[PDB]
Amino acid sequence: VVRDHWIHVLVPVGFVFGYYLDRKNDEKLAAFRNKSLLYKRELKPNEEVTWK
Amino acid sequence: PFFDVQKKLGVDLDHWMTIQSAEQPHRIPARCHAFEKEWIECAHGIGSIRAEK
Amino acid sequence: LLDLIWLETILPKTISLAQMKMSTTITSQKGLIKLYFLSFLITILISTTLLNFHE
Amino acid sequence: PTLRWQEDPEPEDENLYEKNPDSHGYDKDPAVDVWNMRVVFFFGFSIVLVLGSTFVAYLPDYRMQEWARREAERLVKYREAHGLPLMESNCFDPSKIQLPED
Amino acid sequence: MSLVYMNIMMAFTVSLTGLLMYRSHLMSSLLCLEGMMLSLFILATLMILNSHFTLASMMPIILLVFAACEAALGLSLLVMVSNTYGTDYVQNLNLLQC
Amino acid sequence: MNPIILIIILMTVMLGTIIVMISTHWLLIWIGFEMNMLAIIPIMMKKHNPRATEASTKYFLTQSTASMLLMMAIIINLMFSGQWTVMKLFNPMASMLMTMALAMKLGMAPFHFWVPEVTQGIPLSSGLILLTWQKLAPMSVLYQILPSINLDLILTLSILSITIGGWGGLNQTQLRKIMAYSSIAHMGWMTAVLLYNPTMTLLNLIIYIIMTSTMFTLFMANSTTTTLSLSHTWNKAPIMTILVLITLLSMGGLPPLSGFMPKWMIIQEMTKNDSIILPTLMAITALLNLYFYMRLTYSTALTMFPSTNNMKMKWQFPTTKRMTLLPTMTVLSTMLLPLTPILSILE
Amino acid sequence: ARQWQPDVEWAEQYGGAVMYPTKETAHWKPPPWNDVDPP
Amino acid sequence: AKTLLHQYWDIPEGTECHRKTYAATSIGGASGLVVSAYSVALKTPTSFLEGVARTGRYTFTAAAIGAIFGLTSCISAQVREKPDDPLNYLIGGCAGGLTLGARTRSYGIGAAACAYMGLTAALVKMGQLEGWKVFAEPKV
Amino acid sequence: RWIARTFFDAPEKNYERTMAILQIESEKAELRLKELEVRRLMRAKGDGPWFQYPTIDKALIDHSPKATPDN
Amino acid sequence: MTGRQARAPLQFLPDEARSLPPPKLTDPRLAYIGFLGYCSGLIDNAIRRRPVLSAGLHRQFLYITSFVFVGYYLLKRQDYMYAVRDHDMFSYIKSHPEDFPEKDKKTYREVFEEFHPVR
Amino acid sequence: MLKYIIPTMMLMPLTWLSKNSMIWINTTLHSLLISLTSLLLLNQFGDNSLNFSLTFFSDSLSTPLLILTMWLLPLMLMASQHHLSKENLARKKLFISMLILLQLFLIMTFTATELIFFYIMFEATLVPTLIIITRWGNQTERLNAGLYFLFYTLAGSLPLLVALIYIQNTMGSLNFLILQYWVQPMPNSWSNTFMWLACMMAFMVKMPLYGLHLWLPKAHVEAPIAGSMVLAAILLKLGGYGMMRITLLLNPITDFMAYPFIMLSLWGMIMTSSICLRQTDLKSLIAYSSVSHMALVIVAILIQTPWSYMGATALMIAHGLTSSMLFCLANSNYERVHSRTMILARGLQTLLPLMAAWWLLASLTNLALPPSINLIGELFVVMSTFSWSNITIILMGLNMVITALYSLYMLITTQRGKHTHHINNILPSFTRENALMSLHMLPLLLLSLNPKIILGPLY
Amino acid sequence: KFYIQEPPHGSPNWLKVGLTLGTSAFLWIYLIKQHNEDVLEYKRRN
Repeated sequence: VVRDHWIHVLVPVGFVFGYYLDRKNDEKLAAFRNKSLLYKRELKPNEEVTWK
Repeated sequence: PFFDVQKKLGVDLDHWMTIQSAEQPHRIPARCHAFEKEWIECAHGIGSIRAEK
Repeated sequence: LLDLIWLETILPKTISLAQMKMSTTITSQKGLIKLYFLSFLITILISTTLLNFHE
Repeated sequence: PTLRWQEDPEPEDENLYEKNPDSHGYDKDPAVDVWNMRVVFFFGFSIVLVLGSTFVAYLPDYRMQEWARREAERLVKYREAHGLPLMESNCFDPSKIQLPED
Repeated sequence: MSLVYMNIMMAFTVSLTGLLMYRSHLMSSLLCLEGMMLSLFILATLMILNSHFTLASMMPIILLVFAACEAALGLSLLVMVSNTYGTDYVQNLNLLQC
Repeated sequence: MNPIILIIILMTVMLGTIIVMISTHWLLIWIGFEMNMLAIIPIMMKKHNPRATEASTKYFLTQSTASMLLMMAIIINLMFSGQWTVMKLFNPMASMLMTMALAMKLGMAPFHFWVPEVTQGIPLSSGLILLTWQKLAPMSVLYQILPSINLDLILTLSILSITIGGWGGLNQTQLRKIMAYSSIAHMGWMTAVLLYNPTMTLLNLIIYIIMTSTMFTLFMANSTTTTLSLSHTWNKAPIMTILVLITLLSMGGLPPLSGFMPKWMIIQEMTKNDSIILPTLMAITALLNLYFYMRLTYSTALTMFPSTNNMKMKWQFPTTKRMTLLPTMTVLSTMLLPLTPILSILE
Repeated sequence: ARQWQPDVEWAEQYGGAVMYPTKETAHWKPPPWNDVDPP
Repeated sequence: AKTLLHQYWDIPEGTECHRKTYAATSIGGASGLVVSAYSVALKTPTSFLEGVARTGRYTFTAAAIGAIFGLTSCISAQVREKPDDPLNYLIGGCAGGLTLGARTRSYGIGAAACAYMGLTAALVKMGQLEGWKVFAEPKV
Repeated sequence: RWIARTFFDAPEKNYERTMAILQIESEKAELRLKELEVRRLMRAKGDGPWFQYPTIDKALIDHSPKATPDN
Repeated sequence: MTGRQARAPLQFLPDEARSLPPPKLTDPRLAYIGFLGYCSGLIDNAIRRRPVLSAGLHRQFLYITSFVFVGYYLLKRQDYMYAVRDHDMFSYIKSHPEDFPEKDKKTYREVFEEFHPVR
Repeated sequence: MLKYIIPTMMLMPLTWLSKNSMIWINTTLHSLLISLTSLLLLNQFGDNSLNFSLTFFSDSLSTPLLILTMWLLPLMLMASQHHLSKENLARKKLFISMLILLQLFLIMTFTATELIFFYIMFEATLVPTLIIITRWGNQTERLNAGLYFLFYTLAGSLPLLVALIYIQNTMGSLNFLILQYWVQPMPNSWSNTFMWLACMMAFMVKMPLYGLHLWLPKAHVEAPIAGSMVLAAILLKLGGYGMMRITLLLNPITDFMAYPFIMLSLWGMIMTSSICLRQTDLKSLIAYSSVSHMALVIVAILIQTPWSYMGATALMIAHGLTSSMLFCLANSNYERVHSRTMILARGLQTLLPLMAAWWLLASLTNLALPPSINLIGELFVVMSTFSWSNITIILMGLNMVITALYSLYMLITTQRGKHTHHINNILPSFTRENALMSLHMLPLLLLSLNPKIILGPLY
Repeated sequence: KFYIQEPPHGSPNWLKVGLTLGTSAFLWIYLIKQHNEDVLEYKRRN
């Protein structure tokens, strides 16, 4: 289905790439994970994360 | 730009015509030799503005 | 009256005519070298003695 | 004794009809005109306009409106049940202020 | 202040004005440029002589050999100008206009 | 005009510029300028028309009196504190004569009366080499003697150079006089920054040399002297049209295109002083010197002038020159906007 | 073909040695196309 | 030059009048002599008496612009009694532009010269008043 | 709720992003103003290692017994 | 701005630039340089009348390689220049406590301003 | 926001290596998919803005304008055939790629964090529009129009750069938050007055106001439909967006120094609504209509009320849609008859029975029909300016009367009463033109149902 | 076939294309080895 016509696959994969790289930037800018004075609970239940 | 292949190659092509108090061909002085020697040893490692002041 | 004729005279025309007249005064030079070196000489004199540059 | 030109007598007015009577908007290819009409009325209305209407018809409460409604209901109930006037002025406490003297 | 320096700088300005204002000739202009060369030569040489600055006595001879070959180039250009015309006026250069 | 002789003469132009750059002694600076003159005269008169002869005559007289004025300033420098070092001078009169000598050497507005005349009657290779090297080499010397210059000299010559190279320029249909007036405007733009941060001056020199090489390469690909020939080069080939479009709009200095990095960084490190009226005056004149670029573009690639035939005959024969380096210099001259932190390549 | 293009007289204005003729700039003849002056 | 513009800006403005008009005639005469020197160096009017005519014409027009500029500056400063606002030099530049148009005998050139000379004179007043270092810190 | 679950972001994520980003650019602005103040005082007095235009190198100054006794 | 320890040869990058971390591969600037090289190759096939997107793939690969190589070394030079600028700045901050005082962070309980209401 | 930047890049080589008679379908389909994905942005909530980097961030002012840009792209990319469908494949691809690149710089400009970046992408928006209108202007003064466009917009816009560099190196960085959270009042000196006049006058050039408005109508009557609609809608509303962002600084001196611009805008709004009542050249009426409504926008921005800013952004979005559509109907009538005039193409109620509905509905959205967004914007501007002064509502209502008059005269002139019975070439209305009209009108009515989107920061 | 006075290029040469591919592979291998030795030097020094 891909190599039949490969032109229509271009910009949705481009958008998926851009979305992936925005998530990568958000993981890069992950300072103040629980250092805000307002959004600060103790970490729970399992493993180390509250947003990613 | 002031390129310094002059200093990189280690060739003294332009450091003998330049100033007084260098090595003259016969080892002779200039007229105002010691004045430039004291002035240059005053303003050697100085950034050319407090060398003025 | 207001938009076309006066506003097109005040903003485009006066600027464009100033640029046209200054260009036709500057670039309209016949190629004689004596004029260019007399300009150099009076530039040197007007920089030395009238409007000082060594002071 | 002059013309100053050599080009074609121009133009011929392109009546886009009279070769495709079933034609949609643009030129005389039969298949791709149908594909253009189908893609603009499907992927411009049937998946864009109506799904956009459902998406921005309701979403999280934009610019915090219904949260503000419910929080104001709770706070007016509190401030009426506890004597003090609702919306006391001087939103910054005058204990926590220091005026320059005179 | 070594008074001879005053009249030699005066002679420099004289030769400079003779270079800059010039009428209907190019050989006289180049010859006044040669005089200006001589002025620079004499001025630098009196300085190097009175200062006993012996290792940089190359300035007068090298100044004059280089500006002499400048004068040779200028003479060849004047001969080319007089070859493509009859004369060598400042006039008849009026083509190639500004 | 043997190829050995041309290789020798171009090597001497290279050697003159290197001796200008590399020495710590004033005699080799004067010898470098002088050898650069003596070698750059027979790049002109590669033809034998009297145009090139009179152009080389005008260039020789102005260039030689600039060299003699330079030597006068150096001999005044040794009349005062006596050493042949390339540093801060010790007389405002000596720095005055020296900056006027270099101003005649690379063109300011009281001094620019040789530039369009000498670029008119020469071929394009000679104009390319004289613009690039003759405006490259004395910038090194000004970069070396910048801490001892009276400011009114540089700045009056720079303001006047920008406004005269702008105003003269709206009245020429020739190509070479347009490019010469553009050269005068860019000499002014480089000179006005020189007492504030000279990294901007050297980077503007790099950008202007790359732009001028692209411009003269796009005129070497198809022998044109007037804009009517530019419209016939619209008709013969389409890629020359869009590249004349992009390089003219990058000579103009428009922000997404890479001719804005020289102007705007100059605005930055000009206005981190308290000079504001001088940047807005210079940049309004930078608005002014874009109009002849824009009418050039309207002649080339936006409207279409009617072309003579025998282009019907020229279509069978493709443009089989070799370009010096056209595509690399084009994409480096026009697509180099987001690499502004290659400013700090230079210290 | 219904798009306007510049005519002969629109490009006649881009002639001569200068762009704006005045009372003093009429003698600026256009340069020879060979860059060769006749002897 | 610097010494005579310092003579112009030495006067309190304020009123110490006709010293101001004398200094403004000096400014106008110097500027007209500059323009006449270039315009006789680049044109050669053939002949020398016509060159004296062109120099005298340019110097007289520029000195008249300067003189009338200084007079109406003095009169506006005496009338309004406010040495602060640049509207007095606005009136000054417009009077200078109208007398320029009277000398060149064209009314539209006089109106445009009124406008631009008034704006530039007000800008020079505000530059001296608020304090705008033109051309130089030259430091950082 | 499904729209907020599958597409959007928590206010915690965006809020801490804003706070971290203000920390970053506050460092940038403070370093920029400190840069220009250091540059202006270093050009004014000259004590720093930036604006030092090269003076005479004294290694070529070679004191030795000359010809003339009074130098 | 000049030397800055004027022993200073021509010295495209010193040995001290091997202390700062080198620029990574597929950093976005060298990817932009690779795209600029690919556009250079496309337009080089367009200058001469050879067909675009074909017949020059060794020249495409040569252009991409040459630009990425040169841009890699220029990026290393950029990183060196910014590192030495910050090092000199903080050395001058530490070397002169007098001119750069601690500013009194007066909180907004006692900092007065004007108001000027827009009615 | 990078998820919106990068598929705009990727949609460009699509157009090149799609084959003949297939570039059209692929570009239209993929730009409509980009429009859906753009509509997925609308997340913005309450307290803060949303940050899509230290490089990109969106205020709620920028969200509907961004969706307007990515919605007006496919509408235009379909709108711009039948006057270049006979031209070459290479020139066609160049035109379509030029529109895509113009979209890219518009997204760059609307999600500009820094004002320096905003200025660079502002004049980057300025660049391709000259090339578009000059290469496909289809008239003989397109050179004059593009050149006036260029030098007006630069020579106004240029000392804005100097003022922005001065703010850059007197107060640190130019993120909108750290330009905010730090901004101090700037007193009534003269240098502050010139800085204000530089910034506000650059955007005054861009809107335009009355003394600088002949910039516009040549650039609309001597331009193709793509450059006309993008120019009007996105460039003028981008100028308004920029003034909205930069007016947060310079708080006290706008009361001292902002009276004559209010004045020139009001009296020129009246004179411009009067000049577009008697003209021929049907295209130009919508151009001077745009001048009148953006003078109203300028009055709304320079008075500084939250009611005024809500009404300003509503008026921006509604007038962008209405004026772009009405340009498109004018081009439809020009493709019917090669006239550009108004008294010639008469009739058209008898013939073309469906086009009357679109003319009437666009003229009523220009009339300020009361549930529409246009009257919402104009009404809040009238409320805020009557709070400003009790006397200026006469000019607002007189603008209202003359606006209804010329708009409905424009309706009943071209399309009311008698065909001139010597025309005999007009064909029945295509499906393409009516698809374009339905793509214009239906978002405006669906925003008229729920306008909590398009009201801006002060909701 | 099809060409009076057969074209000076188009018929592929075999020195220049191999020279360009060889120097390009050499330049890639050199920059990769330079980058890996620089990363190992950075981790040795820090």
